[PDB]
Amino acid sequence: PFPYSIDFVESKQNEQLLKDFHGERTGFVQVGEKRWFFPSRFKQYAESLYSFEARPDDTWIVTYPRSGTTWSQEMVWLLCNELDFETAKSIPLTQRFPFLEFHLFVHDEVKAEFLKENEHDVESMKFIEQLSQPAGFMLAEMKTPRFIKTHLPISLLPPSVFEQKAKIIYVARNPSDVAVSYYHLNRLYRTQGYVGDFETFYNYFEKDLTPWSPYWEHIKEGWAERDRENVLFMYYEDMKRNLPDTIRKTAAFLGKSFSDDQIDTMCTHLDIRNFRHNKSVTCEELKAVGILNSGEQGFVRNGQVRGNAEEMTDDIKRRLNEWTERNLNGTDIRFP
Ligand SMILES: Nc1ncnc2c1ncn2[C@@H]1O[C@H](COP(=O)(O)O)[C@@H](OP(=O)(O)O)[C@H]1O
Ligand SMILES: COc1cc(C=O)ccc1O
Repeated sequence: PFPYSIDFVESKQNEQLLKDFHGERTGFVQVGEKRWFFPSRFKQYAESLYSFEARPDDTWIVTYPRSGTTWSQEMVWLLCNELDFETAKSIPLTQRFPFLEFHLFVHDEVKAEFLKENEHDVESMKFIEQLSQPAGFMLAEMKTPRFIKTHLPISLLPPSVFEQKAKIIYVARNPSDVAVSYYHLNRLYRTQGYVGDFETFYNYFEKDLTPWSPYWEHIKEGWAERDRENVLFMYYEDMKRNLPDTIRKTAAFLGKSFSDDQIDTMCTHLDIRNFRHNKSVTCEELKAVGILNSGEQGFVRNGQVRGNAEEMTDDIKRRLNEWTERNLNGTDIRFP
């Protein structure tokens, strides 16, 4: 029994959201007291997601979006499969590390547009319909240790995750970097279909009117679990600064041991210079059927901490600073 309320967004704000975000064509929902924001298909799959059966030897990466999930997934997958770079190259990351809730963002009306554009390639159409189905099925079939990506906040996780004491890597990135990256993602992915500019998109981000917001609640619930035996909390920013330390810390958490030389190999493999040319971690399967707008910046983009952003303005930076102070006041959360 899915225990939290699901309410369509107030109708006038829901209308504006439908005008700016063309990947959704029914409406947006807010979930529970915290008003967790999602497209209409959350109402439809809530029960499936909540009752999804975790296993004790699952490895879960939970993050707010564009907080360093893909980087972390590749690191973790290799650490838990004897650094098997060959298999990592030949199986896509989305197959090795399935995205639990991706299917929420594949609307019927929008899937009709993908199918029309691929309507001559039966395999391309079988792939597109599969994107519409919960990953949870293929995952339940698996008889090997599983790797699961989610942006579901702690409080919206399948309860079997903590019940089974499965391992969770929670990664947090700073709001400024997340806002700019998230905007690019919303323009890149036709499943989102965002048309407006960064100023408009930041205003939606600040009002928690983007998928998986409230951002600050997502981070607080993360931080609140970081003392648990089965949780590892890390800042993207520290992971960028000291890879050898990140890899070794992550390996220790998962109960794995590797030589200075294996860590060195992993540093080369996970450097952005090599990673952005890596077949298995760029979304080649998705770009092949036209789900990605090719024009935009790429799912593996820059990977910088507080790097140059043309989109960012003094007025947005000052609001981001204020929004940071109202939310982090009387907590010990500090981005490095
Ligand atoms: N090998 C790597 N090193 C550092 N950052 C990486 C990386 N691969 C991907 N990223 C960055 O992680 C962010 C996306 O995170 P996620 O996987 O959670 O969507 C993007 O941020 P930018 O758009 O700031 O470059 C992306 O470029
Ligand atoms: C491939 O990763 C993602 C895809 C989407 C598409 O709507 C949203 C969030 C993600 O993290």
